[PDB]
Amino acid sequence: ADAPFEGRKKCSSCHKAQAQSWKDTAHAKAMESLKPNVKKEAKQKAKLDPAKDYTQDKDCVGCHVDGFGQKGGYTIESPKPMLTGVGCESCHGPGRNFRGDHRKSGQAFEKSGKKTPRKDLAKKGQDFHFEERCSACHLNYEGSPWKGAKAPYTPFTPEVDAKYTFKFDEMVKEVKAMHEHYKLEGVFEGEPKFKFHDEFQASAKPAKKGK
Ligand code: HEM
Ligand code: HEM
Ligand code: HEM
Ligand code: HEM
Repeated sequence: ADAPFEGRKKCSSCHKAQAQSWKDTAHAKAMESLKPNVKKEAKQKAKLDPAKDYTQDKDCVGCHVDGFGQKGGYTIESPKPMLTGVGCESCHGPGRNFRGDHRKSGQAFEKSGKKTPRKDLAKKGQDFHFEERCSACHLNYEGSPWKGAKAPYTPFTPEVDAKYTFKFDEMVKEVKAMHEHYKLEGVFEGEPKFKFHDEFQASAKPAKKGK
């Protein structure tokens, strides 16, 4: 299922709270890391040039940007800021086809209490899982548990430093890495439902910022 990427604009418009927490995460700042003389000591350890400008290097940008190599995604040729850094769609999926339902359903639910099955969103490409997406970026190195690893490889792996051992079940649970979770009224329900969804929502900060 391949809908085109559009970038963070509308997601952040309707989901300000999340986009507000997100803009502080490392993912949000991903392209910064590629600039010269930035994150120099970690670059040297991975044998990368701390003074080189990697921001247009095709062996790097694919993982610090939204949907590189995909319909509607980031291109080096013509950078689009709404698609730079790993944004909403890098985890939630290209949303050209599913945000449409986020609007309609929101209104249906507000007007008459109606709810929509996640199945419709998953059919239109929304991601409720999200491990394969993270893996393409984090476990793209020979010897990792992810099949289909091919150059360009993630230069930061356990061999460089143990902090880089990626464990989805632990890492999806770090709001400083993903983003803070806020309370849903539950306009969407049912399968495919994320395995930690009820847990995240059980402890979410109260909603805020309109709809
Ligand atoms: C291309 C040669 C390239 C560069 C340059 C680059 C740099 C870079 C930096 C400076 C970091 C931060 C490291 C730190 O410890 O602070 C970083 C982090 C990650 N990268 Fe990267 N990166 C380049 C290329 C790639 C490619 C091709 C991928 C995906 C296959 C990729 C992925 C990642 C991931 C994942 C991280 C996070 C590591 C972690 O904290 O677990 N990078 N990159
Ligand atoms: C981009 C700025 C972005 C938006 C917008 C966004 C929104 C969003 C919402 C509304 C939820 C549900 C409610 C909540 O606050 O928990 C949600 C949930 C998850 N997100 Fe997200 N999200 C954006 C970006 C990202 C990125 C880049 C990642 C991955 C690093 C990510 C991950 C997650 C995860 C995991 C959840 C939980 C899913 C669930 O409980 O069903 N989001 N996001
Ligand atoms: C999928 C839900 C997913 C998870 C989980 C995840 C986690 C994660 C962590 C914990 C970090 C470290 C953050 C920190 O130290 O503060 C991290 C860092 C990067 N990630 Fe990631 N990540 C997930 C998904 C993805 C995807 C799909 C990509 C590639 C488009 C990606 C890339 C990166 C990069 C790059 C970093 C480093 C940021 C920087 O300092 O440059 N992640 N991720
Ligand atoms: C942009 C492509 C975009 C993303 C990404 C996104 C994500 C998202 C998630 C993860 C949820 C939660 C679904 C679940 O319960 O598993 C969610 C929910 C709602 N969204 Fe959204 N959303 C994106 C875009 C938009 C846009 C542009 C709007 C507004 C026109 C919008 C609206 C909503 C509404 C309403 C919900 C339901 C809230 C509730 O409390 O149940 N989204 N979105």
